Amino acid sequence: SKLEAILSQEVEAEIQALLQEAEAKAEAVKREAEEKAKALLQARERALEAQYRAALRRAESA
Amino acid sequence: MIAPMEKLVLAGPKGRAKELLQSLQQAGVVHLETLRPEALSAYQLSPEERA
Repeated sequence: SKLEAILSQEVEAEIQALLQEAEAKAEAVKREAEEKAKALLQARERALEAQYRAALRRAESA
Repeated sequence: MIAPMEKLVLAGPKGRAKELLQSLQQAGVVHLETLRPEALSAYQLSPEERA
């Protein structure tokens, strides 16, 4: 009915805004995890490059 | 002659419940009723409205 349409539409739009809040929360969870992952990858690559430079210096000394 | 005293049933949402009870209480010509036992709760009102 008409009042069914009113109640359903209004508080279902409230539930939809709640779902948008939940999706924004999940995106904020994923963003910092991606940041930590890429920072770990970059630090690993930096440590590897320092290791290879030390290996080249050892080969030069030999 | 006693007036025939018809029944008035209303429904809706709850912010509109407080607002229409305001607009019904400003034009105060209606008597009330409990209307408990069938399919609905006893309506414990709110904690903040109780305060």
